[PDB]
Amino acid sequence: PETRPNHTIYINNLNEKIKKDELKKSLHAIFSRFGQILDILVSRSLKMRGQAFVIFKEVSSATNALRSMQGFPFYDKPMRIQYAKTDSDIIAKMK
RNA sequence: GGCCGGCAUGGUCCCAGCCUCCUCGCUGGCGCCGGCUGGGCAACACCAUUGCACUCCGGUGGUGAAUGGGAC
Ligand SMILES: [Mg+2]
Repeated sequence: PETRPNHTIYINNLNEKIKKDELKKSLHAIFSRFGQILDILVSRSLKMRGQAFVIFKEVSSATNALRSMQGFPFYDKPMRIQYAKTDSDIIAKMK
């Protein structure tokens, strides 16, 4: 069962060999155009490696971002995107 | 990274080179053999991982390393 639209896009199948700092930057480099970005969260832990949460300020941005970049080659691997299953705290602390 | 034993080995500097998970270099180290033992995944490598978070957090490996020339 797919997910409902969200301010945060969840991406996976990301090249795990990239360090956290560089990955956040490289990601912001290709997604900042779809709209303001509140934050990007990356973890290289066993459970969270290869994944990232790009938190957009406006749902439309995430939505665009989702349709446009789906499957985009990044660090030699086809990005896989979805909407986050739930709101990120940064969002809750507001709407 | 640290430690011990055995054997071998004239000396002190100089230049160049090379070595390394553990005070990366010129007031580290760069004969041979055997064994004892600590830290840490930070980097690098390999294994495993396709994983939905907002709590930092998988594992194993490396020193089982590296030479020549010159001056007294
Ligand atoms: Mg690791």
